[PDB]
Amino acid sequence: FNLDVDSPAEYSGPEGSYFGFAVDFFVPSASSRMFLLVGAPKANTTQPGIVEGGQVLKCDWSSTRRCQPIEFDATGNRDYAKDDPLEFKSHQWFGASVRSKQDKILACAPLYHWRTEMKQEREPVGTCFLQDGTKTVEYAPCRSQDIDADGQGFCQGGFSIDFTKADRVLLGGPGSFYWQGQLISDQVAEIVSKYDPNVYSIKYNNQLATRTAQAIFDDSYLGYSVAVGDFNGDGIDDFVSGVPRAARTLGMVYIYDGKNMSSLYNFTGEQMAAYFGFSVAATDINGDDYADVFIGAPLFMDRGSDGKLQEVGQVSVSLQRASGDFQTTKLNGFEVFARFGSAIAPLGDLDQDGFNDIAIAAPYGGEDKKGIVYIFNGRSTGLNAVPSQILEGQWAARSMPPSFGYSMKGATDIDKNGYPDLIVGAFGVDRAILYRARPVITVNAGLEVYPSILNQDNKTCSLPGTALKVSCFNVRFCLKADGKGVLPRKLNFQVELLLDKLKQKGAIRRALFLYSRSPSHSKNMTISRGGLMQCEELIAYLRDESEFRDKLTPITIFMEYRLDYRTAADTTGLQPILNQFTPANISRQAHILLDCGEDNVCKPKLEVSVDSDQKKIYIGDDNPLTLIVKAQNQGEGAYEAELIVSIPLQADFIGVVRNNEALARLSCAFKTENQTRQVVCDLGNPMKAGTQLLAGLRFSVHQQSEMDTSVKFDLQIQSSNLFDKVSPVVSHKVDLAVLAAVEIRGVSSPDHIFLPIPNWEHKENPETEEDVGPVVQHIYELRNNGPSSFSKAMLHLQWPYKYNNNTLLYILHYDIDGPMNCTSDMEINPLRIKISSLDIHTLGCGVAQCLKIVCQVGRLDRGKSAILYVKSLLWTETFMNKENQNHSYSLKSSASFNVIEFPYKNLPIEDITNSTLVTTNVT
Amino acid sequence: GPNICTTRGVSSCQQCLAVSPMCAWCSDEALPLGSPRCDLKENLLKDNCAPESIEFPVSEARVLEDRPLSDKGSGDSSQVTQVSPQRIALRLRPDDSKNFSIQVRQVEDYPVDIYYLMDLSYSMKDDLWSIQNLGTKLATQMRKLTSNLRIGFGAFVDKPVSPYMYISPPEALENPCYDMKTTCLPMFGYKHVLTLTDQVTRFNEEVKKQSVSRNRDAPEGGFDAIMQATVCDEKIGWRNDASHLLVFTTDAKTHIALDGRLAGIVQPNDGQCHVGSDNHYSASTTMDYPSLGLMTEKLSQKNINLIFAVTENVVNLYQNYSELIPGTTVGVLSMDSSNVLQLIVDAYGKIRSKVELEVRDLPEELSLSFNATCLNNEVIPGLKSCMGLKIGDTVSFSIEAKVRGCPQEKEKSFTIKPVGFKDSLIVQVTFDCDCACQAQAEPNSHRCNNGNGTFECGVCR
Amino acid sequence: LVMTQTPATLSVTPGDSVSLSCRASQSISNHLHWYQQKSHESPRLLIKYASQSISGIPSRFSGSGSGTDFTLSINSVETEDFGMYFCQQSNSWPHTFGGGTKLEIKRADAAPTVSIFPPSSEQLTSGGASVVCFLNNFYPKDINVKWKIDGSERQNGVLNSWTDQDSKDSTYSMSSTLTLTKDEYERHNSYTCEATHKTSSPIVKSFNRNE
Amino acid sequence: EVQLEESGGGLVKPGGSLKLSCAASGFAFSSYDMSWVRQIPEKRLEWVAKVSSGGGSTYYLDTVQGRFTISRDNAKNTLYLQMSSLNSEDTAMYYCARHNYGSFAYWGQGTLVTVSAAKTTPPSVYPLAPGSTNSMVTLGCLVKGYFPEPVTVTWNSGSLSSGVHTFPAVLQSDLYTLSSSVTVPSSTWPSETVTCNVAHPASSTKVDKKIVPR
Repeated sequence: FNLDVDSPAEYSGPEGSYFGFAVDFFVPSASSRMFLLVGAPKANTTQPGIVEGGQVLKCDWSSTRRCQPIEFDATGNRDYAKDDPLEFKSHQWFGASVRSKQDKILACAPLYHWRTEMKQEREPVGTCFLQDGTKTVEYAPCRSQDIDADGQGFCQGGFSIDFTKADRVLLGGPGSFYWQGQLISDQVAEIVSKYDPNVYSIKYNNQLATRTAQAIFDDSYLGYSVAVGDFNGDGIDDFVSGVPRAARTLGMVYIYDGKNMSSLYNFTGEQMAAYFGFSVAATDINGDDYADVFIGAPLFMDRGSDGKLQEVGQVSVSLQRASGDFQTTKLNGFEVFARFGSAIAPLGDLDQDGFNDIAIAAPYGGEDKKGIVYIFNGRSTGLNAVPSQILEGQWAARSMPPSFGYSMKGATDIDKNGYPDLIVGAFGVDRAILYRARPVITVNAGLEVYPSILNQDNKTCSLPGTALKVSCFNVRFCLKADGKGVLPRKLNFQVELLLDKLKQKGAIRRALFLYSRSPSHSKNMTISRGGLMQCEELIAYLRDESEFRDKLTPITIFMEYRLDYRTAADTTGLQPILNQFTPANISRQAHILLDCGEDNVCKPKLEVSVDSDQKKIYIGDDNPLTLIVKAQNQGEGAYEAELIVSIPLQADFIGVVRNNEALARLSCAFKTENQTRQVVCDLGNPMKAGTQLLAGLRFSVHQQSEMDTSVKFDLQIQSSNLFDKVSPVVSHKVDLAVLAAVEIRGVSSPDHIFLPIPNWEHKENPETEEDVGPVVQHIYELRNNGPSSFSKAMLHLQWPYKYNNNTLLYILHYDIDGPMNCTSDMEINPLRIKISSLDIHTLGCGVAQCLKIVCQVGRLDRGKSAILYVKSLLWTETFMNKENQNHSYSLKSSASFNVIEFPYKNLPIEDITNSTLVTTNVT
Repeated sequence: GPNICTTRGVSSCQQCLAVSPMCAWCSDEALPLGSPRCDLKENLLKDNCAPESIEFPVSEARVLEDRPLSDKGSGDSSQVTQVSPQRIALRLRPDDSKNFSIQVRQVEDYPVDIYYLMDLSYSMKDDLWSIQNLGTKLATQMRKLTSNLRIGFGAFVDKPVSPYMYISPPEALENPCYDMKTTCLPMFGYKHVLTLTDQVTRFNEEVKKQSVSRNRDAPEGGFDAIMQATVCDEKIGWRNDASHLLVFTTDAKTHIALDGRLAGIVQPNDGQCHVGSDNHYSASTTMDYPSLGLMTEKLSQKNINLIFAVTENVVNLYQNYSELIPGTTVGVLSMDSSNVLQLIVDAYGKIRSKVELEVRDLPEELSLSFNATCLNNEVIPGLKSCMGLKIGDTVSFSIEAKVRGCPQEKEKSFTIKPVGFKDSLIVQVTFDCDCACQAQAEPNSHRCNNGNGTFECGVCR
Repeated sequence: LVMTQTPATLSVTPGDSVSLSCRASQSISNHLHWYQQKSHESPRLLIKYASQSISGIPSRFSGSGSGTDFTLSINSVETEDFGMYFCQQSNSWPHTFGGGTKLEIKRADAAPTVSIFPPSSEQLTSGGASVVCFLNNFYPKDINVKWKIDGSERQNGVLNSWTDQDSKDSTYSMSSTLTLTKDEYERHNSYTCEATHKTSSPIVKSFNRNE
Repeated sequence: EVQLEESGGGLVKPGGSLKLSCAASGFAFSSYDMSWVRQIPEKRLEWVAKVSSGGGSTYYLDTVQGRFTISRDNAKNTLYLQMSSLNSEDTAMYYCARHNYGSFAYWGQGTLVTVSAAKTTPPSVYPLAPGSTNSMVTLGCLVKGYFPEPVTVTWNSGSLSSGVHTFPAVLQSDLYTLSSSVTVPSSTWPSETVTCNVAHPASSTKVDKKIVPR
């Protein structure tokens, strides 16, 4: 995961030569300078008469990116006749396969062809060129008197290569014996020492080779791919030979004893043409010192969720056991045609964590199929099948795509840090890329608190700025900078300690540190060598009990870590990274003993009582009601303390009053659950003994209907505690009452009348308004001002009429509205006024005989106006006095009322009574 | 009166067609900014716009030709018909659609396009001789399956490269069999000889004209040949309107992807056609073999069934390859290949369980959504096909033809055809966004009552 | 198939370069080989498969071409390169050879040594008479030899034979025999051998039967 | 080193038969194809017949087929050609050759086959001596009237090799005539004897003829 793709060392050669077919790394005992090897099969060179011979070029990884040919030769074809190749170095693909060890480089030409003096037939024997220091040797055991396809003529030695521990050379020759194949193996030392340039059929004394097989194995290609390892227990490494068309095109991998070409182990593919054996690699994946064998099968067809066959490529993993009984897992490509089995190669210990591992190439994957290489760690039980990181080609196809990862090598520490890189070929782009690894540090961090249980009275720490002491605790932070390979001895770790993380986000800060007087502290820690778990200690301050009501909620202490980079990096800028599976979030929880007596059992004494601010609710409107609820804690404290009150829906809860500083500010919810109506206040979950919380609960009581004489609220306080969870219930009632003030109003339309009315004359029997006099409309009204409606009232009117024997006001019509019905004792409109189209001074009802008019008034809503209008005429005869001039008069009527019945039958009811005088000034 | 386009289409002569199929636009001053505009056809019609100035296209689904579907392939004279609608008239307005359906029957008669791809290795010289009676006889037996069958021919001899070919170690192998007192051909990879033709007697002659070549490496180049025969529609003569039967005739195991490494062939096979003007696969020396994955994808995508006419001794590999190349079939070939006629007739009968549609020459602006009736009256959305049918069974596809935006005023022909079948539905599609109202406009300052503006499509602007 | 090979003959001075051309009536790919044949010796393969030389054949010999047209070039021709050259087709049955090219070495002109011999007593005894003329060590190969009997030109009975070019001195020798009946021989007195050649005015040798 | 040696050539009357053989050594005879090529008196080479390494396939020139058989014994390392119904067209030097994939890599020395109704005749040899002075004297011998070819001529039984010119035979009316000259110092002739030695294998005849002064 530590392999970057940001600053790779990018290698390339001349276009069309296919640089990238095979890669390797050269590390001679001769120097501190190492070189990358990249093969280029179609390369042109100096050798006269030879085209597309191929070449392997050596490149200095420290900048200096120029690649240069290895001088394995310079001459043209070995002759026999002049200018007649005895060997054809043209179109041979040199660099198709490249491998080295120490100061020896052996490059392959699988299409190297020979002429045998015996018969004029060109044969695809395949050979290698060995560069030993400055000495050059032709390696070709595949060339012998066995001139054709029946023989070794078709070996095509060179498709696969490796070396054993010490010095044996493994040359795969898949075309041998009618393409059954053959693995050719010899000590490189014998090859160098016994070589005679005038003989092209040199046999070696220690030469081993797979024997010719039955026709059963025709076209199997043993030698397509090869690897080495300690498969047959200890001793010399064995040979891992891929044979992709063995087992009827399923493919097989054979492991041959390194000392004798006789099969030890046999592995096979599950699917036809998967090509099980394209890539055979071996490594000790579990870190238990035994090589396993990982077999790529790039054409493997998997099955998707829809049953579709998906060409993804497979890597078949055979995990070694002492008994030779291999266990197995499978890795597979993700994308279609992203041939994942194309290459497997050692990465070595990518994190320096004790596990050897590999990387997998899927050369034709990615949108814009550049090729993807999958990097993951080994495990004691197998491979981590899921990539942590991938390397990807950065180049577009010129024609064919680069096929990134087609060829691959690794498990070499090229730079100063002992974290191996990956050399990933890209032959379709004439390129190879070195992806560098960062150091990987596993950091074991720990956080401990000694007095994990707190006591608020243990005030033993001095606070630096006061004469006062503090109850406190010791927080310890340790660090282990573990890492292998080469990493700087001293690592720089940045650590921050956060106290009370869960309360800082808007709640009261329960705890701070003594010296910084804040909930946080940080330091840059220098941790050296690994295992040196040095530490720092901080002392925390528990906040004063007089302000902080919290007793049960834990105090959490957190460590937050960052591994630095510039200050922990080497001279090439190769910064470390922490191990991908290591957390940087470490914590401990501390708690305070919540009272709980001497026996550590919480035994609360929960009690509640209330104070009513208002004693009455009036019926018919929304009556505010605030009740102060007092929550006591007379015993031990409590867990998840709450105030619960059962409230009739008719009493609409508004909230907890925040307009009085003498009261606690309690959060409060309103809900209905399982046929209930409730108000719930937050008394503080972690409650302490002695806490007194008072709060006002404000309601709006509607109750407009014919309800009970009081509104009842049922209150209790409770907890989730082990003992005594609920307080006794306090039952609170607020009286309900009928309030129905009614205002009696009235007015005479005109306030006054002037006697000299134009054309106003006396008639023995008057008709129409003109012969009677002015019309005055007297308005009487009952208005419901109070909130309570009523069912019945009466409006009583006394209309002055006969002063002495003079009839003054004749009622034309009673215009009434609302639920009103008038009954009169005396005849109304005795004068037959068909008009429509609408004690001397005070002519009161106690002076002039009055008419008694009583109006029944029915049900009236609050705010309703019950109206009585009396339209009447002033008759001339009774105003135009005859006895002595005239007098100013006040014509005075009187309207009284009495509200009798309310629908609120079960409530106290008071009669509502009053009266208004209505007058006209006649002058 | 006022209905949608009353406020959304009055400002535009075209938008009103785009907004609703029920709206109409008067012209020639029928209602010269009278009061209502656009509304519905009927509202303007009543308010003095009854004459055809209303220019009222609506979306329409009509059938131009519906010759009935046939029961038997033997029902000659009137053309045996495999599908029900033949020609359809579709009129769309912007952002709208119309429904139609395609009834297809597996009549005992859909057409067959068969390609005879032969192994031209030396052991087959006697097969080329036996095959001189085929084409004519193959088609004759097939006449009972369908009245219309075409036969082509090609061959394979493997990649002409160093390790597969006898390497041209000498010159002697540039024109081989000098070794045994005879002569034979050089290696060529994949060759195409005869495109499919109804004149099947041409095959008899074309095979007589052929002769074998020499292969050192026993595995055949059959997978390149199959993939090219599968992919190169333009030369093989595949009519989309016909079933494609690729017959692979051989006496040996095939060469597969990444085996090509032995010749220096490492180039991935992209599944593309590489057959040039010489009817030859030019990629035979640079490209690797296709994988089972590529074969499956291309033959499935393009509706090619493979028939493996393979001799008994190598059947195990071909049957196992078929399991990883779904949709294909493998039979057993006689050493004298005299049973190809029966092998194919049987293979065809075994293949016959699918109906799938393809729409040719569809423009980017129109989307055809399918719901396929695979069983009884149940339809599965997103399908152009149904599986599990027998000869004589039918399938019914429900299709929605929707247009996005307002494509140019050109008639397009959408050909909806079963793959496999001659008969197809030609849907002729036009777009009613552009109509007479646009031409019928004379702004001229005045005409917008007392003012200075424009006037179009029955409304001043 | 027909293999046409040109030039039929070639005269090359040492140090100069030459080329031979092989034409096939149809394409024979690279199925064309070249051979050399010296006097009283069998043919030897020079070049095989149109351009591949063999094992001890000089680089000076270089084949080239394909299909229908092939060549054999010889750089800096040596005395030892004298002799016949043949191309051969191996594409289709029957195998065929070209007509062949006779390579001659050009050298300084040299007059012949001419010597005349009378019939032996042994031949005359049996009734015949052959008068023999040897013309040795000459160059160019083109010479005109005539016989005159009592001054009169004779063609009947005259048999000529030329040796192949000498491998050491690159010269030619010829033998001209005049065969008569003894009775005819005895009717004439003077027998003359006349050699017309470059470097001279014919060279004449004679024998008188009455001397 | 490859060695091929043909034998069995000679004079055959038209319509007759003749078996040629060619021994071989120095190589794995059974691993190579073998053929016969003949050189026609016009000096044209013509391929005659080929037999495959295992003897399974045999190809013949169209104008040869049905008359000749090519065969081999791979145990005896010997190649054979059985000719029959021979015509004048079949007169040639026959050479055995080893193949290298269409080329004739190695050739034998050649065995001469003559098809003719002419009878075997020994040569009559006559001395050629100068008629009745220089530093050197030219001597010779006329070898006349023999049939078939070849004839071998040496001087002083091979002792005299310098100054010797043997002319190719000329065929006149079914008999061959050749001559041979020798140049010797005038100071040694007649002081030393010069003898023409003529061998004619077809008739098992050898004649030693001394050249004496006239």
